[PDB]
Amino acid sequence: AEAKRLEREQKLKLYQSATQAVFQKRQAGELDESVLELTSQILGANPDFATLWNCRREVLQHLETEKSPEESAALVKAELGFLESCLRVNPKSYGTWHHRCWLLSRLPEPNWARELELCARFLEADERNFHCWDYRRFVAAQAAVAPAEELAFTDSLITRNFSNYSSWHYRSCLLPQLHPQPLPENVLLKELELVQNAFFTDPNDQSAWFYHRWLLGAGRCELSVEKSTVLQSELESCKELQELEPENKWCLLTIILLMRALDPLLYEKETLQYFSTLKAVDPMRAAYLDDLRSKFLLENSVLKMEYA
Amino acid sequence: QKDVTIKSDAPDTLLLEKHADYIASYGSDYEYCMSEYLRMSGVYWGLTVMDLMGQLHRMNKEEILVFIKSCQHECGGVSASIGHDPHLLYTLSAVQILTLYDSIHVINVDKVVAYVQSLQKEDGSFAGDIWGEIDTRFSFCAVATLALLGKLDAINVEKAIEFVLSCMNFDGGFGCRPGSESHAGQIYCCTGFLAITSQLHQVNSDLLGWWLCERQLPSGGLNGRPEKLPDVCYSWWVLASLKIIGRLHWIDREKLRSFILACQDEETGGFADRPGDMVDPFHTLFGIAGLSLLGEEQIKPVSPVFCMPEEVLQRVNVQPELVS
Ligand SMILES: O=C(N[C@H](Cc1ccc(O)cc1)C(=O)N[C@@H](Cc1ccccc1)C(=O)N[C@@H](Cc1ccc(O)cc1)C(=O)O)OCc1ccccc1
Ligand SMILES: [Zn+2]
Repeated sequence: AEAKRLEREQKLKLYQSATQAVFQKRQAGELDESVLELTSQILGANPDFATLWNCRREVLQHLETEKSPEESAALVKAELGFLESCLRVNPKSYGTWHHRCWLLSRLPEPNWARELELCARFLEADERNFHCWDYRRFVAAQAAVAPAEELAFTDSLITRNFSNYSSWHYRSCLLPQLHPQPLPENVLLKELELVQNAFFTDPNDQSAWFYHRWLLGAGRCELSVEKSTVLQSELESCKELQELEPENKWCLLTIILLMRALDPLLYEKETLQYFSTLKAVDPMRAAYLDDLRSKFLLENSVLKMEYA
Repeated sequence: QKDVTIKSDAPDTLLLEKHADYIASYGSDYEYCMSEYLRMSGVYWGLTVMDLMGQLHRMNKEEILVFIKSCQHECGGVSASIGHDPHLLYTLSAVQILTLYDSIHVINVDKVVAYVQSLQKEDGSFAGDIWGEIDTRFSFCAVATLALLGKLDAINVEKAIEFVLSCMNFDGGFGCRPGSESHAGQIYCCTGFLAITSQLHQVNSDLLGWWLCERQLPSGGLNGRPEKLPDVCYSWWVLASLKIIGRLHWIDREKLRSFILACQDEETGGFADRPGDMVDPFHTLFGIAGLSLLGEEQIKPVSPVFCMPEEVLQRVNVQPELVS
């Protein structure tokens, strides 16, 4: 333990001494290579130290006007490497990712296809890394990638693994872009089929249940006979799944929302039954469920006063 | 599925006096100096939690005020520490502290305002500093700073609202930027922003409240998004978010309280991340703030918007109407 203490006490002396020298160098106005090596040392272990990323940027900006095209091109490739080594160690620092956009945003021809491949690498390591997905969205835009490949990219990632909340969210933003209206039914139906598949494959998979609730709201009876049969078919599949997972709260809730989506008043008795079974399985959500049930019983009272 | 398991001999009692002493003594270590890059906010967290416990006098006002004036730069923004660079985050923290102390003219208020104004973009967003990072975190830092100062009118508020709303997602939550996935820390920033700008009627509270309350794991702790482990930080953000939107009761208050108390270190004091992990002033503030919002009578009432004593906000006449 004393060697671990003493080394970290020195890593201090070294983090502290390097930090000190960087700031000394900064008032002085020595915007040079010295600073890049010192910050290279500090930023590797603490990339949340934001001021130092700023120094690096300042040095690099100064040397775009003391070095040649070639010398400056070498500096950025060196910066790219540095960045990638910083990300392997902390793939979740805001400053590292923003420095990478900063750098790439000011290059002449940047290799965006390289950068999209980097995101695919980082996303197989951590499919939930929101910083990586945000960076991927930046690279896609900077490089005028079309919503269809990004949507094709999302097809892959769901089937491959079960860390899909981030992928289903991306789908939720991409589909509106394929059909830009201030969802079409054919599309809704196709997406409804992807999602049930996902949650019968793995019923404990909460992300698909959440995406599915969105799909249910996304545009009564103006229920076509197709949609009406698809929803009815979804309802029985969840009952089947309820017999298999009596503890599964997500399919129970979904059953309630399906019946709402079909016919509030006709399925009123079973909705009430379903709320009680559900509150018995998910007691922590007791209050939410009572409030949902009250909201629906109000809607059911409004629908009945529209009578004759 | 992923959850912490609380031990039977984790604390179930509130150790106020241990926490005050922990905060009163914090700063007299290793990760203390490793965290100089967020010193200003670190000071905010300690000061704020001490004041929530009525123990503010035990901190060094005079010293802290000098530190602050020396952290304001010529652009008018404020840095995290001396010699570090200005940023919206530390500008917020400095103004929150100056407001705790009724001492805002310690800094140049007009310069701060201009600084905050300078960082707004065409589409209504805010950059964190001159290097251009856009994040709804900074939309909150700007309007939070400006409202504690009475200068919300200084920025294009309509465009700011429009940007924040473009970050609203299919699940009723918010992320960093348009297209960004929903996350509890971003939900807190955006709902706090909409509270300040009077736009809570634009939130789908039942849909967002559902997403939020599904954060609570069987341990009683809350996570920041699906599949993640619960902790005290996410516990504050979610709860505070729920309270802003009128839905704090959608959570099991008893189970959450007990989670938070299990995060106390009964020997050293302070609060930790999750039970028996190592304590810090960040989770100490958010543990105490979280317990106050749940209704702990030993702790002053805490604003879920500014994460400051209500009584502080009452003095300066800034109290956003919340949903319900
Ligand atoms: O950056 C943050 N939040 C903190 C740290 C912080 C807070 C205030 C500051 O002035 C400076 C740093 C944070 O933990 N961020 C989060 C995410 C987030 C996103 C949006 C909104 C809130 C949180 C984060 O990335 N945390 C990381 C690591 C981390 C953990 C603790 C910490 O203090 C800083 C970073 C993790 O959870 O692993 O957002 C600013 C903010 C939040 C709430 C109120 C005002 C301002
Ligand atoms: Zn945390």
